[PDB]
Amino acid sequence: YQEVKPNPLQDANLCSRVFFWWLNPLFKIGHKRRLEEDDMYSVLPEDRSQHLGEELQGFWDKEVLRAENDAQKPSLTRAIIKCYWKSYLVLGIFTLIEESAKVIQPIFLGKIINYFENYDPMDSVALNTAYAYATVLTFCTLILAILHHLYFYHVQCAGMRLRVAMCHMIYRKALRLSNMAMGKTTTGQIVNLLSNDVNKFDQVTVFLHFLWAGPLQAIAVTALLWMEIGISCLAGMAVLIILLPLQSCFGKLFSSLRSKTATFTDARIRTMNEVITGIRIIKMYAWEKSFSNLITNLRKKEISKILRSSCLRGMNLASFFSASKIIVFVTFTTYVLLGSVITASRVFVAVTLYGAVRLTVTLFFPSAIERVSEAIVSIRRIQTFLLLDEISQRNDGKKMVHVQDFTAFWDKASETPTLQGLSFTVRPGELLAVVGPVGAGKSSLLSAVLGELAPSHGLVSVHGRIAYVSQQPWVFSGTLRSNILFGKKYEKERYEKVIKACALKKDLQLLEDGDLTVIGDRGTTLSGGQKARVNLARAVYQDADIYLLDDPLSAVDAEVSRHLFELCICQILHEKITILVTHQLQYLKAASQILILKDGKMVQKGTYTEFLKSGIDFGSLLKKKVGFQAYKNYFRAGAHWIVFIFLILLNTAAQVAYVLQDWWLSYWANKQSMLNVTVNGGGNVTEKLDLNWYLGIYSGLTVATVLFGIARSLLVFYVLVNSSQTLHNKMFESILKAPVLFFDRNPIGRILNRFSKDIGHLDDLLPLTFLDFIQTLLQVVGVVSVAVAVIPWIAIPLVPLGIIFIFLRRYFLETSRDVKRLESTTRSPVFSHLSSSLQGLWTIRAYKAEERCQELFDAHQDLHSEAWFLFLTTSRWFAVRLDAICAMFVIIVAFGSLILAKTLDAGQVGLALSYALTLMGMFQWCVRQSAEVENMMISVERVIEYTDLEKEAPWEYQKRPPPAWPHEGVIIFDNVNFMYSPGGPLVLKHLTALIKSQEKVGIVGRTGAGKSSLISALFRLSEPEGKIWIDKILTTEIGLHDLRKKMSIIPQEPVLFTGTMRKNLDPFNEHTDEELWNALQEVQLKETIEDLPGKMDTELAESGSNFSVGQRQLVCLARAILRKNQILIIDEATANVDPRTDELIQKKIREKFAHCTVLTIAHRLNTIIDSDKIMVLDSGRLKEYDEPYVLLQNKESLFYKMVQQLGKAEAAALTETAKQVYFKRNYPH
Ligand SMILES: CC1=C(CC(=O)O)c2cc(F)ccc2/C1=C\c1ccc([S@@](C)=O)cc1
Repeated sequence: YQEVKPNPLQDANLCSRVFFWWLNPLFKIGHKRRLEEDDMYSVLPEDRSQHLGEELQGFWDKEVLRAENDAQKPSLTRAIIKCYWKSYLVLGIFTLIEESAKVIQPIFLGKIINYFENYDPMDSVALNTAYAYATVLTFCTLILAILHHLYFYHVQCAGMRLRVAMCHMIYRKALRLSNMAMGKTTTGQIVNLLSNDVNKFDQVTVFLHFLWAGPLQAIAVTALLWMEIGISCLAGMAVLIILLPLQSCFGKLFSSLRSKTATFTDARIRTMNEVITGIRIIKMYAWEKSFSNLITNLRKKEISKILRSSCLRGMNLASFFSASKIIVFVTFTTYVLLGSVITASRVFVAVTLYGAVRLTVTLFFPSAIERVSEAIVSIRRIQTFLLLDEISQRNDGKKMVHVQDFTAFWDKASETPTLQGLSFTVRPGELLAVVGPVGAGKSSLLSAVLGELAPSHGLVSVHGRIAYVSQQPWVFSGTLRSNILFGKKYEKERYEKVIKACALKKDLQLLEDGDLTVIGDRGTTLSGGQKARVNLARAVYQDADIYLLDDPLSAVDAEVSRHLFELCICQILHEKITILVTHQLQYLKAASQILILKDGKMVQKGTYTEFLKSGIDFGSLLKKKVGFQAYKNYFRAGAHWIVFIFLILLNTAAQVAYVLQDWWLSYWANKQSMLNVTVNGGGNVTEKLDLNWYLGIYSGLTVATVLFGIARSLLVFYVLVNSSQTLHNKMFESILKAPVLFFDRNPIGRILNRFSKDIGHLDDLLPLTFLDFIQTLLQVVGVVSVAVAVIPWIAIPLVPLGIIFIFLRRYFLETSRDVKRLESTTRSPVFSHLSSSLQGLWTIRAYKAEERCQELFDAHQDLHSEAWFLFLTTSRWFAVRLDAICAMFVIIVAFGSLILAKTLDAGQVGLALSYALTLMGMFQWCVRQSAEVENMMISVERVIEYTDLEKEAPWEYQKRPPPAWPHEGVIIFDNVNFMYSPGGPLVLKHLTALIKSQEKVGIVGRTGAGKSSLISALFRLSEPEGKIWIDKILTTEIGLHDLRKKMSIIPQEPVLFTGTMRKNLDPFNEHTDEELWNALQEVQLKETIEDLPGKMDTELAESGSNFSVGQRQLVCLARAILRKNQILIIDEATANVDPRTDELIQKKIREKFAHCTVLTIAHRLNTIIDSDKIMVLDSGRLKEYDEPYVLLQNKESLFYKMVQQLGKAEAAALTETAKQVYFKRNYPH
């Protein structure tokens, strides 16, 4: 724990805490360089982990008394409520002064609105009394703008505290476990409910306080608007009592979808895994045509079901913007029809109020109804999880282990105990050998000695420290030295002695950094034997009194195991209590005592000498930023630019019809009080405005908004869902015809991440974010336009703010990237701290180390908590500097309009002031959407980068051979060379061979000599060098499928694909069922398939797991027989094959392929000596090419040495059958 740079919040006043002035050095540092983990600030030292964990644990433990004294029901929510209710109302007085300054504001606006109607003479007194009204209006909006971010931050800070308090108490509980219950459950859920049950706490507390502040406004504004003109206020409210349950009937219908189409988007990704894991095998089968139709058919229902909710979800965003002119149209058409007058002093006072009461329950109060059950469903689960059960508390100087009549049960449901009357006593210096069959109860006996097994009968006594090693090598994250120490002090001499006695010198010499290299989970880098070795070394390093070994020597070979035994067990622990368990009887001669277990009963206990005189046999008992190019490419991939121009025109004439909609309200108000009032003084006229002319125009103009909203929110979605439909087809038909070399570079994990993650982000998340930005940007351009097209004196003092705003954005959006990247880096150093501890906790509590289990977890919690405050206080710095340019524009539009009194007639005064009052609140939401768009735009690169992959050659080229090809198969190799990569190491070096008609020529060589490369060049897997001539026709002039369909191959690893056997044997349905049945009877697999009810349509599992390797080899042989090709190739098909089915396959290929040219490559020499000629390949070069018998006469040959290497009798039988077939072929008479 280093004294890093603390937070300056403690040395700051209230002004710098509100304005976030203490973030200047951090921004200055992040602007000039890159921020790292060593540049973060510390959290408040008041409650890091312990003051938040123990305070919550105390109340929960005290609640147990109030639950046991009555014994009715346990409650966990009560402990949470009685803990934070002490300070919850101190923050509830801030929601009463701030949320109430939005109702008095229209009251003050109306007092200035109705002032210009009496300024005929000089009335400075009336201006003197209005100066206060024009000052309170601009003074009230200051608190409403600069006193909201602090409250938001103070509310958001309460969530992370509860999250940390819940995450701290969930780990200390899993140290008093109930293993039988742990065995009943699965460890895949305890670590799982840690990334989803803590994120909801940071959101519910934000809108939870609006519950009692919501309906209050719906009464206050209701009364203030009923005190208006009259009872005509009910028609406008009648709409927003049915508009609320109207959007809830759409969600229920949407819930039927987006859950039904998951049987088409989760069925192709899994199938792609089967076809992409073996492209090396599927490429040379000419089966891409039979498999492309499967994915094409599946890609015929996803988009068709997506565009049945793409409209239902797009019509919802077109109503939220159009509902601002329906509540205003109805309330006036029922007020003008009753008979009254129209003045500008009773219009904007209610129009502005028509939004504050609207955006309170429509968007601000669904969350306090929907985000409550999600934050209460986890509480009724965590409580039950933490209240499962607990364990029973348990604890002459002579160190000894005494066991007398021990009898215990693993589970109470078992009728037969695993241990039946075990009685044995060991002493310091004796070696107790534990041997027995698999499952006799040795490991359970060691666990009982450790005390992990609950004793039902008998008593055990242990005196001293116990060092136990499990059968499965357990290891935690850390270096080798830290793993061996396990909290102990580092002693150079002792460490060297343990390393020498346990033989880690070769392992440290082979590894680069020695014992200082960090090891991940499970120790994947080191082999299991090395893990067992380092575990034994750590166990013996503890210098304990009792040692229990659970098979630590079986994970290595004989020599090293004897080494470790004779140098550690016989020498180091010759004075300690050792109870070792081994299955090898070679180490029982050095053991002082041998105890045998069988079915839980103690057979015999004694030394190795007593077992010898008894005549008992041990063997018998053991046998059973984004550039414009990407945007242009995404815009041009949807359709022609004409639809984009039409959409721009539609948007222009859907935005121009929104500002002009209120122009009629001003034209009607500036005509009623113009000359129609002069009836008593100023004139005498009884005429009035024509009701059948203004109302009709208003109705014809207000219908030009809903009709221009459905045809404006149903084209962008279609374009964006059609572009993704054509960008995927040009990315899938160019990944199956790729070279094999490309697949060997990228792994399977990095090649499957471009078809599941960034394949659906451009369908739902991209359009919903892109449409919400283009409809918000046109909404802010109409607010500055109405303030300049009225008073042409505001455009001059407007360029400094515009210049400041552009420089402020690219001063903040160049540093928040590092803050968000560092948080995600140290986001989860928890999951790999418990997943590797809950699987091997059987020894974490047998060392009395519970003290060093919480301090390590708290260290990883602080590292993550010190990175969340930095991100939470960062967003509150740009939002306090963006509200300072919006709280200045309102003052310069009021004071500049008040000085021009004798220029207007309150019309422009009302218009320009009713539009610049709602700017604060909508100018900050547009910036977050643009940032999200810019952040989600770097994701779409791989879908467009994989669209220009090179190809080798078309499947067919030209001038297919006449229907007489192929023939007997005279193969002529004329200086052919093969290379897996262009310019890489050459594999074949001038191979020249002549294969005659109907001859059996086989390939033999060591591993890596080039056996597979020969068949790879023969099947034209890669373009080879030279001239390879088959059937007197060059293979380069013939297409790939025309060559691959006329040749059959039996690979080394028989890979079978899922589906029916009909498609596996004949995917093109070119053969009849009778031929398939005849082939299956000839391969002798007809009886093994008749027992299944789906003989012709068995649903075969992945990779042929339902059948053995021999059955798969027979299936491939039947496939090659059904192919009826004149060229057969076998490469290591009989290496892992039992001798019976091996000789069966040999007889089958000798009977059916007698007139066919076969290429037999096998590792066993018994399946090659019966061939006509053999090819011994060495380092890619051929050495001898002749019959097997004439080669054996030369003792200096290589194949003779390989034959003699298998033994004397084997080589004798081999040369005997070789001479036999030689005399049979070359001398028939
Ligand atoms: C600050 C704020 C938040 C916090 C958040 O982002 O979670 C928010 C959350 C929502 F679900 C919806 C809206 C808002 C919002 C301000 C705001 C709301 C509406 C408008 S109107 C123009 O649609 C303008 C601004």
